[PDB]
Amino acid sequence: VLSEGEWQLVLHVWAKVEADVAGHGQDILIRLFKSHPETLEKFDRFKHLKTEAEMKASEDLKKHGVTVLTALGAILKKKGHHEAELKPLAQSHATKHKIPIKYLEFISEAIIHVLHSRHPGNFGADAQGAMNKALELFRKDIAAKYKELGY
Ligand code: HEM
Ligand SMILES: O=N[O-]
Repeated sequence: VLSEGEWQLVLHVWAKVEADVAGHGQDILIRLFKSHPETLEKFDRFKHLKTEAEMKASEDLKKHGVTVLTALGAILKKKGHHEAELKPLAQSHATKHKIPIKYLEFISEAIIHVLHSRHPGNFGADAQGAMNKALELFRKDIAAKYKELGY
């Protein structure tokens, strides 16, 4: 359970993302794909990308980056009250896209990394704590739906 103060930190951070959703989302997917090349293989849409330059030049990648972070922002603004929003993402991610829960862990780390990179000296220790808690709750709740379905 996040406190109100912790949810406030999470959403104050999320306000930095919203100032440039496509930039953040692109940087996050690129960090994911380069730190963990197995993840790119899950995207028939993107697996033609070989180099970081190609990824950075992909406008379609930026488009999907907006899709992903739009969904995550909406979830975070629910402050844990997110069953409705989370159900379709569990279903698709478990059963269609076949994304292990481990790879949600990897994207969560990529988020933390990108926030530090883009906001040096402006992503507080408190805020890091709180965002970790928020991302852990997302993964916990997704993972319960995966286990339901045998994945
Ligand atoms: C914060 C975590 C994530 C969020 C919020 C998220 C959100 C979304 C959304 C909204 C879509 C489009 C709707 C849908 O198919 O359900 C999508 C598609 C997809 N996601 Fe994710 N995603 C997350 C993490 C991941 C990860 C880690 C991977 C793979 C390593 C993955 C692989 C995909 C794939 C393959 C599609 C289909 C793309 C296409 O062909 O158009 N997602 N995701
Ligand atoms: O992307 N992991 O830092």
